Amino acid sequence: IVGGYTCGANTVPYQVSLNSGYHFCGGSLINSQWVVSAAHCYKSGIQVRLGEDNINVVEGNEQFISASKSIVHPSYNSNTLNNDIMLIKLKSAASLNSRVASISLPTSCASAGTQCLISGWGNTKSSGTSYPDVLKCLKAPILSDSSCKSAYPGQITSNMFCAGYLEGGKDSCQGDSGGPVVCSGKLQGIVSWGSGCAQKNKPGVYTKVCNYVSWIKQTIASN
Ligand SMILES: N=C(N)c1ccc(/C=N/O[C@H]2CCCCO2)cc1
Ligand SMILES: [Ca+2]
Repeated sequence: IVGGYTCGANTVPYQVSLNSGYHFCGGSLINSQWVVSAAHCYKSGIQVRLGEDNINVVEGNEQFISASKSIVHPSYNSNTLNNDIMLIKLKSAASLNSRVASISLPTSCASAGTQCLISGWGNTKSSGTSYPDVLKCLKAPILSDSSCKSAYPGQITSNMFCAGYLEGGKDSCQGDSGGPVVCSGKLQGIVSWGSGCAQKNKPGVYTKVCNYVSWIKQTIASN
């Protein structure tokens, strides 16, 4: 997260870190045994880390649970990033409390102008590279589909939305991938892609979660 703020320990209780020896992606806990992330975060040997603030220090509220299976969206295209969504099942159910909690799925799509909270442990610099240890947060508005398409001609599908600031300076970044965009207590987006980070006229692009609720529910129901 570039141009954001320190969230505060366990203030984003649905935020997970995906770990394969090191943090490599975010995710969102949607019930005691399932996490939603980006398909471009797919790899084998994922351990899900819940209740994290400083990802480099055991602070007392962590739950580390290995994934039993991952399901990449049936229509994910890694070239265009269309359908950039993946479900991860935990080997055992997380113990849910105030600091480790699920986030609700949307019942309808959010509109341009809706203010959302974007979070993660990704790069904090728009030019260089600096990775934070503690969770970073950014409040950002959903942008109009027209401005999104104008920013990225030929690249925005109906399964994507832009959020952020066309002036630049405030954005998600590398390492935030797969993490949440939460608007009025609903998971509306997943950190997906962008041209660099926090660049002028290049806002963040996010997977449009409301399009996938049917798939998420039915997948969970049978797995
Ligand atoms: N500007 C953004 N909001 C932005 C930019 C980039 C990303 C993530 N990229 O993932 C890279 C790094 C490694 C995995 C695949 O390739 C997210 C948001
Ligand atoms: Ca920790």
